[PDB]
Amino acid sequence: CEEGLKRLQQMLAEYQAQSDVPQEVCDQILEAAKESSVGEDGVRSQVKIRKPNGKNNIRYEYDLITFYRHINYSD
Amino acid sequence: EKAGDPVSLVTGEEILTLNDVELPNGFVWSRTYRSSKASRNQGLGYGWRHAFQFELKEVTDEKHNVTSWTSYQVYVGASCHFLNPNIRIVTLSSGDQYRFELVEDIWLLKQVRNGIFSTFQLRYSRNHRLIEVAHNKRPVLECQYDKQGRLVELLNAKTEQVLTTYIYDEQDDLVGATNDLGLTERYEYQDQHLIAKRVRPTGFTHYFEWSGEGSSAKCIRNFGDSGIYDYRFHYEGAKSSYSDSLDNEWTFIHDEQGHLLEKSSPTGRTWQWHYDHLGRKEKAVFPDNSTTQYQYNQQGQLISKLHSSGAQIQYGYDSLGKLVKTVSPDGDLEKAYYNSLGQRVWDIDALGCVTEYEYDKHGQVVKRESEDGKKSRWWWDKQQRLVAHEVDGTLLRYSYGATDLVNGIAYPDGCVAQISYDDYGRRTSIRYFNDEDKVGYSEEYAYDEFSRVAQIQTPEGVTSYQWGALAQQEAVIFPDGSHISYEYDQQRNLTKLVRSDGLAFEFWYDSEGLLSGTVGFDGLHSQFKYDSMGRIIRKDVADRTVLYSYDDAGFLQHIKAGNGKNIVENHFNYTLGGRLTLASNRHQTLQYQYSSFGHLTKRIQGQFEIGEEFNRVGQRVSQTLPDKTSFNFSYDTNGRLSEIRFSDDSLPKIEFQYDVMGRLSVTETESFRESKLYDGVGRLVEQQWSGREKKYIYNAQNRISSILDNTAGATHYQYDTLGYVTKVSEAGSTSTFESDSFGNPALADSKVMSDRIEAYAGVRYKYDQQGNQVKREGDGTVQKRVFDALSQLVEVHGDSSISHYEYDALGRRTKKITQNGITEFLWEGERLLGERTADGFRWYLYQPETYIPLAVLENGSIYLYECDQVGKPERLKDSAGNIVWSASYDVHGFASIDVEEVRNPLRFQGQYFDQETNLHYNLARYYDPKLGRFIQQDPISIAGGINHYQYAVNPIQWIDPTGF
Amino acid sequence: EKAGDPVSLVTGEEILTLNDVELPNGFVWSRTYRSSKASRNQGLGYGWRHAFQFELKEVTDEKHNVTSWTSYQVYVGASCHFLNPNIRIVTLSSGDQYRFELVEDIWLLKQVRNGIFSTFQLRYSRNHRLIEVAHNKRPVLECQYDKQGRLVELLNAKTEQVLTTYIYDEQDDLVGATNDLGLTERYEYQDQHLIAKRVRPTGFTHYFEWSGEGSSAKCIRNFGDSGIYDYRFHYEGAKSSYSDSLDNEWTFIHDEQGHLLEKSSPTGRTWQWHYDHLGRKEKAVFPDNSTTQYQYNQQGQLISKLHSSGAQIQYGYDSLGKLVKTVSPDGDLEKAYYNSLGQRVWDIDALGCVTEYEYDKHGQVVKRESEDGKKSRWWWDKQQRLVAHEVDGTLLRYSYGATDLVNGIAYPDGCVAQISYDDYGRRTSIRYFNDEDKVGYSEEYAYDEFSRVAQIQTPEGVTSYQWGALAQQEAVIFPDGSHISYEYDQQRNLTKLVRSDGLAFEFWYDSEGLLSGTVGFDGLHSQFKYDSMGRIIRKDVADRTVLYSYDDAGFLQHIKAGNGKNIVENHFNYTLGGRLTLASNRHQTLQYQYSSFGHLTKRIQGQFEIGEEFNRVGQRVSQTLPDKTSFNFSYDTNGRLSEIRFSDDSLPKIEFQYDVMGRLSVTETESFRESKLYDGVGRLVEQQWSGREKKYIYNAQNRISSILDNTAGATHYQYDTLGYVTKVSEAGSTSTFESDSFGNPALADSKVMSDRIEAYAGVRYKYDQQGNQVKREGDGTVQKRVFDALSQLVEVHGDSSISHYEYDALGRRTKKITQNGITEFLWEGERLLGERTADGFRWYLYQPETYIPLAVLENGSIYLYECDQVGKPERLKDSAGNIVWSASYDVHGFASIDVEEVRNPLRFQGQYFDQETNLHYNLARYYDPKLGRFIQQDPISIAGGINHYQYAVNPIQWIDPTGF
Repeated sequence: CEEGLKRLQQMLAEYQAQSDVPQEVCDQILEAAKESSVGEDGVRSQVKIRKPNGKNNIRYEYDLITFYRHINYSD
Repeated sequence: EKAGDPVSLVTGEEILTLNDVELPNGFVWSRTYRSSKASRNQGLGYGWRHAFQFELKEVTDEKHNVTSWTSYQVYVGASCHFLNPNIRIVTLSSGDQYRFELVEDIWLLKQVRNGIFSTFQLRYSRNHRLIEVAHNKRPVLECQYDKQGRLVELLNAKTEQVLTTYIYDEQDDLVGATNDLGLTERYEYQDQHLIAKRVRPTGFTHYFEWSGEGSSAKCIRNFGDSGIYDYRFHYEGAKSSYSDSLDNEWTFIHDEQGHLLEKSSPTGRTWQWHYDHLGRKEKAVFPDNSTTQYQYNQQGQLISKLHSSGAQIQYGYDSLGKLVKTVSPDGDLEKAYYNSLGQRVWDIDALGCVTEYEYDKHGQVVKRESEDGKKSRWWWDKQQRLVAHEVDGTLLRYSYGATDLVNGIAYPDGCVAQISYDDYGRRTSIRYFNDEDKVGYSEEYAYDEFSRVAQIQTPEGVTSYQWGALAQQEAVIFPDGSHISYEYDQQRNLTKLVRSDGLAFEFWYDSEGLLSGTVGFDGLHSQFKYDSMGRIIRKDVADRTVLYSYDDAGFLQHIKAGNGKNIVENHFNYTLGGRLTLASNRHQTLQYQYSSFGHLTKRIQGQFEIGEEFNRVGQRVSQTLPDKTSFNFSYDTNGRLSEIRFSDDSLPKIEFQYDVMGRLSVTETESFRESKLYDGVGRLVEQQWSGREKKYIYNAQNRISSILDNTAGATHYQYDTLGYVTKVSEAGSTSTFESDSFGNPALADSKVMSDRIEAYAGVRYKYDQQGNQVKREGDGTVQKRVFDALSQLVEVHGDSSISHYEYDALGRRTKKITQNGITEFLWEGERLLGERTADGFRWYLYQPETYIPLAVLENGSIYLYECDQVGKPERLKDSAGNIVWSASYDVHGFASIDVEEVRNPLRFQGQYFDQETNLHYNLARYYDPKLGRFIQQDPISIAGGINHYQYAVNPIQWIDPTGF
Repeated sequence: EKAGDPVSLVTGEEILTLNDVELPNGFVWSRTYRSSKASRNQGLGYGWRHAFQFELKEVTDEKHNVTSWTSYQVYVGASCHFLNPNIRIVTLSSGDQYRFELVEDIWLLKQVRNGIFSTFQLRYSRNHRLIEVAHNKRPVLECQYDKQGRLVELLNAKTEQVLTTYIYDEQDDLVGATNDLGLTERYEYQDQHLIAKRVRPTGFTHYFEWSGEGSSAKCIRNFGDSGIYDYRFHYEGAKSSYSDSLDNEWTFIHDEQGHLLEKSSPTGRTWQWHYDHLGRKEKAVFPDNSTTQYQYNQQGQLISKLHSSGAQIQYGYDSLGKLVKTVSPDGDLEKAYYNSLGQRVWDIDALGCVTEYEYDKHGQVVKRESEDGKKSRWWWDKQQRLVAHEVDGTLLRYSYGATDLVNGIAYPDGCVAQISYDDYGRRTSIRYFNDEDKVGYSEEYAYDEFSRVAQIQTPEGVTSYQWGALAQQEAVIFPDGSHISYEYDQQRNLTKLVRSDGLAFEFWYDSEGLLSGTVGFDGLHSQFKYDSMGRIIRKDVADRTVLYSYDDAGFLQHIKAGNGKNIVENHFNYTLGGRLTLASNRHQTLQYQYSSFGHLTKRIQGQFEIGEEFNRVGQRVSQTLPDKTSFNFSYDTNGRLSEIRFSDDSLPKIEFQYDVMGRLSVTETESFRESKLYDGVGRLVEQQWSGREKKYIYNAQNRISSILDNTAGATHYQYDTLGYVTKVSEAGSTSTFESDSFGNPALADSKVMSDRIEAYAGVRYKYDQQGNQVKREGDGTVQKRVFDALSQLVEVHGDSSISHYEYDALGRRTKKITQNGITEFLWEGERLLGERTADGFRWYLYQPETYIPLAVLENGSIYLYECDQVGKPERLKDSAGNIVWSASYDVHGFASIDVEEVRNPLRFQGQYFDQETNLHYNLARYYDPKLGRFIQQDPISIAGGINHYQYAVNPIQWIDPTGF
């Protein structure tokens, strides 16, 4: 379900976006789009911009489980 | 379990957990219902706890309590060992890193450790009633009673204020909560002490019903207020079934122990779990023809998780600790080490990186060093509050206003922040400052009578939100004046997207709750048929299909798209865990060869070969390009690119420097020095080229208002309330534009049918049923373009010319058969590495992290660019100092070259100007420079933007790389 | 294949290869025969080659004749391609990491890359004859013909000397070699250009007979001079059979291509090989139930090598280079990293270590660094010769004499080494100088008319050898005067070991060439049975039997050592890669628990635990002990132990200090100071204990002549010509001895039957049939011992004392049951770590990597030892600085303790002093200090010495720990 309170942190992330679509719906349109989103896997790019990315501003922002490093596989 | 309500599906017991105080420190006070065996009274009512009750009936005979109620166990993993017969120390030490210390003859609960940094301390009275609840060492909660054994007041033990008000009545039951946020909810119980109606603070009401008698009934018919969640439950002993308000009947099959053995979906999906009568899974069957086999060892620990037709993970523990080894299916090892008091120690990363941690006398992290920089240091005061934090040398300082909330952040450059809270949390305002007396980028938030936001006051405008008493984002009002509503059907699913212009977007969901079918604004339609696992296999567009096909491993390996003709015939060779290393097509075949660690040292594209070498820490150095060319990279502290040297003796090395904030400031190789100056907010305002100057003056709406170029240039721009271009004057040529606040021209020269223009300044376009234009009649000129099934142009003719564009299996442009000659391109994953125009291999070098071009190497010579704050090359000079190439752009970007000595096809951001078509190609689309918008719709229907043809709001401070 | 030496088993082809000159740089000049197709002539006679001609036909068609006799061919793996059309560059690039760069218009080849640091440069004349050969950059070989097309002389282009002078005649065939050493071998051919008799330079001729006709003739009856190497060959269709002069016929069955399929033995062993119709093995069937299955991938590469009832290796190849990944059968994984041109880079080891390599501009290894020490460095000159080499800090200096031989070595201590040679190689003399005018330890060599060492000179004596023109060493003359002869039977196998006394040692061999039964000096017998696989399954001694067993893995599983009674009942259980950790028997059990990273963490010896931890680099630190005691180790540069701390706060840390040559020099913790100094040769001459002084004066024969101890001690020693102790001069207690120069006393009161004494100092000994003494009759004290089936003491009595010694699976003593009480031992590998005598645990700390005792912890206190150069303790002091324990060993180790507060059972080297029997025990045997030799024989029959009871030549400069 989605009957949960939406704090300011959950709204500031969707307000600064251009999709204007909730997450549970946005995660389905981008899922059924692998005809062009497929790229070179196994290597990390140096452009800090992925294929499902797009319009982005030029103003730099530096706004501020958390101390250790996440292992690849964890149950 | 957890279908619409936290009520369990194995039995009829009603379970629900509600939070009371959510402090930023990490203190959680949750209360559960536990309808079963709720005849007991623990001080809050019939069946009401606070997750702080952990009593023991005897001394140490497997007895413990909780809101969700040696001698090592095998089923639960608990091991409570005795320490002292005088004073009992049980030390439960549950399997999920829990800890509880019960005290005998006093009945106290000490040392509630839920991890490494999470502790809990209690303080009772002469009776069996606790009054103080501290987190680590500070009193954060103090409870009071009403001379009857019931908690009625709970403060923070720091300042006198009411936080939780438990209101009771004459039936020994609580009816009010009154949490810190101020949301009070009512309740209603039956004669048998069972809830039957729950009123939400917003106004929603959940009506509960029961089928059996006593304290072992079956909670069925749990419907909402306006028939929202019409849940229906049906039990048949060990089996259960639940149906939603949209006829979605799931069936679970349990056993005499209470495990999961079968879960049948209404569509037909089935799951099968197998055990070994030991309390651990052994076999996990999937709806498709695949099965996972687990393999345990002594004390379980799940030593193997082997998947069919694949590999294993091969977990590992030393004797009792946590994950210290993980053998990924690729074949890379990543070890770890832990001591006897937590405090994680050195751990090796995938390729070669190691991370060393260092703590103080307390249990807080102090230093975290990595290979070649990447060192973070924390500073803690006498309390448990963070003072300073350094990630790459910034040393951001924090400030507290004598409370547990942050009241300011100090930056090394001089920028000072200031937060403004209220009596509650939910920070209200945030403002930025600087060393000088000024202000910039001041935000403002506002809340309604509930705990939700109502309006956001941005320097751009003021956005408003309107909810429907359910927190579902019913309506959103833009600062201009338009509004967008949201319609939701049963189960709270978005259906309509009515805008303020008449058009509307529609969505359709199947029995599994997946989006299958979208109605566009112009009248398009889709199907989105999924398989029995959850992946799309047939897109079924109005005029084209894709026909996806996997390889029973979750990876795509074939894309046979076609609309009757022009078959694509794509193919992939994805291995177990990615690393396809093969992409074959009818035009170009790409191959890759990885190392033993996972380094990419081969980028063979067709007949050409590219290579790169790696260091011991994963850094890439000495990139060898084809045609006997090799570079050299040299890094510095904190892991950044510092020096780029070449192999030829007649090529000087390029050097860069960074500022304190961690951004490129100055760069020079032998005689060309570029310098950038920032104000503090993160925007370029001044740029020097050691001979040229550029300055930018912003307006009051955080937008570029005036640009001053020292080469006799002072251009001005004035936008509208939404930021669209309205007036622009380079020197004295004032232009006028107007839009309909949605990315469509509103002048008296165009005619938009539904969402696309049909004429612009005499030129008339013609769109097809797909959505892309194929004919464009200007001034006696006709251009007919034909497209494939992947929405890509292959041949544009009409102007006495024939061109053939041959792409690859990914979607990038590879071959251009034109009338002039043959041009070949070689990419670098996303960027354009080099090109060949049957005259010489000319390579390009961009910035280390962005798409802004820096230099071009050709004919054994280097030519350096002069890019503005946007990133578009406008000037190109040589090593001597004389200007070689120059151009200009007025409002959108047009070829205005005044001196042409070398072919310069570079454009705004990764684009390529066409000479026979006069369009731009960023990564996969075609943009019109003299129109402002594109010529086709992006693959993302609505999750990419509000308009399918709009490039950006204003082509001044907005970029759009990678095509879409 | 290749049963006989000049015989091929694929067909009747006669292949004979010979190396004429072997340069020390790596140059080799080989020549083959290739009797098949011997109707051609390449200038070196009919059917001969110089391994330096590789002609080719056309651009790249056929030919490419090798020394023996794209364009990618899989069956062989060749990449012969075309690089440029101007000059032909074929670049064969064969599969055996070879490469041959042929050139057109000159008819020659160069760039013969056989490895990484191996090349060959050719220079031909105007005709089809080569004149100069250079190794890397400088010429090394020069040809000289007789103006007729035949190689007559080969010079080194440096000094005018003859190296290989061929001799021809009127039949166009060489009749001589005249190699560098100076040996001449004759050759004779028949009328069809086929060799019929090969004459060796010693005189042993090999006759050859041919039974075929034409060019495909066969070769049978290839016998020797006096019927020593007779070989009968038979070819029936595709089957071949070969028999030696001992009735041992082996059979081979091949296919039509030439690959091996079936190989049988005349005893029952038979192997099987299967292919895949492409020249690659798929299944290998052994003479047992174990089979190996190979699994290839694209381009072969031999990915998997799965063995039956076991694990696989899983070889991983990234490109056409060498191996870059190895997976151990136990689970250990390791990787590598290669560049695009070789020059391997950092690679991780099995467990946790890395090795970083670094090369110079020429491509030679200049640095090889390991983690935390172990770094080797090389320093070369302008040429390709080594100048400096460092391993741990030695930094040796090599000196040359403008030749390819080193004639000087400089050490960082003062002493230098000087080598002396002659016209040829075979170094003549080696001398060791020093900083002062002296000469010590000078060796001299001498050779006979042939290239064999005739005598070896030593400051102790000269040892002569006699040869029988076959290089067999059938007579060895000792410096004393005795001689040992050898008797070689057919096929040159040693049979008898008769010495100059009369007692011999006979050997026996079965029909497979394995040793089966060795007759001892006294007349013992054995069988040495083997199975069909090759391992030993039954010892079959004349009295006892072991009957080893396996578990289908190649490791020992169960032992049945017992002569009918007293079953030992040993049993082990190995894993797929060793690590048994189950050393269990009927008396004791030992198990080892490892970590997750392949590191030992716990050693449970029946009921005790020790525990040990490791670091990230791999060193052992923080070794815990039972009874609440823990040690802490701390290393320094170059990976050496330098600090030892104790858990108790009242115990000071022990510190060590090494010298430049990496030897323990200074040892001190708080007030004790052991100081040792060397003279440069590697022998102790002086020792200080911060209050004491010991000096040793050697003689001219490199033996300890006089010993001066400052505590009123002055002793002298005089030995015989061999080294046996003859006279010991004390302050007036002078003793004299005498031996027969073989290890047995030869006094007037001794009696030896074959090799065991029967009377000494009025004591009689009575031995059993095995060989160890069982009865001892002294001066009124009769003693009787009992031995087990493994030649180990189990109980001794007769002197009114009965005790029991309990052993373990390895063979170490751990439990002593005597009249005093119960004594328990705790070992660490093969060294005694702790003892328990029911009055407190006593632990012993030795030197870092030797057996010399240093300290003892007991009764919560520490006591230090004072050991001499031998390693025997003589003084034990406390922390206060007073004399606590003192002793004195006169000639053999008999204690004369006059003051003893704490019992010190330590002895020469890892021996325990028994209070009941007065015998020492190192690890397996029992040494008698009153006699001077052991009381039983060692398991090694003849590979450990001539005398089975001798301990050492003289117990002043010789040690023998761990028993045998």
